Amino acid sequence: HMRILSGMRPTGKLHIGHLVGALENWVKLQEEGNECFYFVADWHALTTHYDDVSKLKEYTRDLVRGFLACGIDPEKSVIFVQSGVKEHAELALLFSMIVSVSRLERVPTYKEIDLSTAGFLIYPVLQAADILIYKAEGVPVGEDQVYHIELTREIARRFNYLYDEVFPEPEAILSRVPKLPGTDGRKMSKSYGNIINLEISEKELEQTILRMMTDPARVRRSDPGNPENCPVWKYHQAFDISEEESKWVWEGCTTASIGCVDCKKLLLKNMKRKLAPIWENFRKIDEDPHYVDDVIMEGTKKAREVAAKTMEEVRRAMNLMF
Amino acid sequence: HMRILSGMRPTGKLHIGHLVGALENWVKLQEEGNECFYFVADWHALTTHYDDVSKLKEYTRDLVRGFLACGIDPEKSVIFVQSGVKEHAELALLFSMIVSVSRLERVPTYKEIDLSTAGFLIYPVLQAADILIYKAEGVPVGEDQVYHIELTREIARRFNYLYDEVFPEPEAILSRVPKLPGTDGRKMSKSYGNIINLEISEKELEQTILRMMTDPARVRRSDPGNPENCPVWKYHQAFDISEEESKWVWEGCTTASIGCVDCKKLLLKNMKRKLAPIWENFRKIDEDPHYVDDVIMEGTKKAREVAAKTMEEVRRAMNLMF
Ligand SMILES: N[C@@H](Cc1c[nH]c2ccccc12)C(=O)O
Ligand SMILES: N[C@@H](Cc1c[nH]c2ccccc12)C(=O)O
Ligand code: SF4
Ligand code: SF4
Repeated sequence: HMRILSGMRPTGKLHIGHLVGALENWVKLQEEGNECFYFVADWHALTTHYDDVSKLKEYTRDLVRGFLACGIDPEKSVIFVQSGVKEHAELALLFSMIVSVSRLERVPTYKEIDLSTAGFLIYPVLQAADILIYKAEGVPVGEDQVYHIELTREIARRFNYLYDEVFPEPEAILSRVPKLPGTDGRKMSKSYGNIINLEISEKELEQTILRMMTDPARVRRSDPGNPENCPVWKYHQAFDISEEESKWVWEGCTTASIGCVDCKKLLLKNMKRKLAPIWENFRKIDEDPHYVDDVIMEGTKKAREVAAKTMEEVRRAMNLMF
Repeated sequence: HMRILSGMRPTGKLHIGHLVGALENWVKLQEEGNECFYFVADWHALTTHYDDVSKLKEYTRDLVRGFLACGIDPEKSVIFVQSGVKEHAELALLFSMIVSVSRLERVPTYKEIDLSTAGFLIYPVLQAADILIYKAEGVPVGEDQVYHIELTREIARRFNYLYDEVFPEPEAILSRVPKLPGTDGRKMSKSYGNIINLEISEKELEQTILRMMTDPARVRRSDPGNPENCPVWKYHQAFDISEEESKWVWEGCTTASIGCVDCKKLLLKNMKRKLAPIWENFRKIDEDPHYVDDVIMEGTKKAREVAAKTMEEVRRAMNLMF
């Protein structure tokens, strides 16, 4: 029974990849009954997108609207916006005084990802503030983000040592969910036009699935394919294909006894099954205008009072006046 | 008629050097009737002294007590503590997103002054926040600190350009006051035991002045000296030696017709003249316990409301939700 913390940067409309990776895990942690703190990391959006803020406020709200459509329940999780919890800035600043420049340079997520800014360098320090300010015990993350969890633990340890013992050492909760490719085999990116937004229509989903990439081995209908080399098959898994349906595809495809059209019809049925409730939810949320604003203010108010309680300790430990 | 901003790090009891350099200029700017914002930079104390915070809160208060004893009047200046104005942390963080790592590395005050920390690198960004958050027009500084004013102007310009025009470009107000050496010729440092605290007693001042270094040329009483090579002479200037008294010293010393004892008796009279009111003031302040706490809360409350007004603009310009 745990204190979970996680966040997402508002960079746009949420797609299939945010859902089957991150958000489903978030909802699973929520339903298992842990104390979940989930937020829109709007200040992290600035570390990389300080050149285009024209849609930041708007994307921030949309991200919260999306969390909600996907099952993030504010009656049981704390949902908030990073920029509203001013205490994160203060802790980030305070932690920056105990972390070396070289240590931030070693971060792989750094040198791998304009971005020559002080802000991008201390990104992980801010991320440590986000996690440690709610004294989180678990942080759901994909293998890619593990290095930021290790630093946070170091920060916690160096802090507890130099001052007083205030912070638990948080641990990563790794996703088993495999990364989903784009609708055309390659990685998901907006520039490749291979993305599927959660808020797509049935006609547009129907058309995106039908022109989707299949195993290039199947030049003709009579040519058998190999689902391991097929994006459609990868999508079948993300959308809860039954043991029966998967034997049908596998034996169908490999024996060249089903056509990809039929195979995609099955993905459509299953992916529409997962999306229909999310689509309904987007409609229910919009009919109560202010529902999302109310959720944001209430949620951020709650995150704030937890954060403030932690800062009282932090300031007392560092012997600061205020 | 201007908006003046400046601060000092609480590193200890204030001495002669804080008074005749920085504080006298502060009081002069105050008396000329400018809008002065003066504060204890307790977070900057952490950039260098994160290893010894045991006396931080205590030194912070003492620094404010000292500002007051020296004539910083809260009925006309805004006196506050940096850590109490949380908005500084937020602006610092926001400015860090628009300043390069290399630009912070170029800062001479950096590579010239443990200190391998992220916090020490972004020190000037925090200092830009301190200055630009009150939209200051003038910042009193010694030649040494000029480079931090130039960066702040760059930050302001890059911000106004990328977002909306929120900040004036502040300018440095350079001290004419020459640096005062220690009581033994060399630079002032606590490790050389050549410092004179403002809160010294008459007996201790009397004794510190009498054993003070004189021109080594005066081996004997009959040997003339050269006041330009004498620390006592340098102190005479900081303590408002009259044209008459200075002709007496100069002709006395160079003609070997006065003795250093007599010369120091004159420094004593004059330095005691400047210190007696400050000493009385320390007594008047202490008889009203809470006077300093009241001043700190009232002052910081006032700095906060100005700072918050500036942040509303900053957040609106960067299109952040909160
Ligand atoms: N940009 C970060 C956002 C973030 C900040 N703090 C976090 C804590 C946990 C997870 C994510 C975060 C990310 O995508 O990971
Ligand atoms: N350490 C800085 C303190 C400071 C922060 N902001 C400032 C603005 C003006 C003057 C001083 C400051 C200094 O001594 O200069
Ligand atoms: S039958 Fe299905 S798994 Fe096989 S290549 Fe076609 S779309 Fe892909
Ligand atoms: S007479 Fe005065 S100025 Fe000359 S060496 Fe002595 S103390 Fe110094």
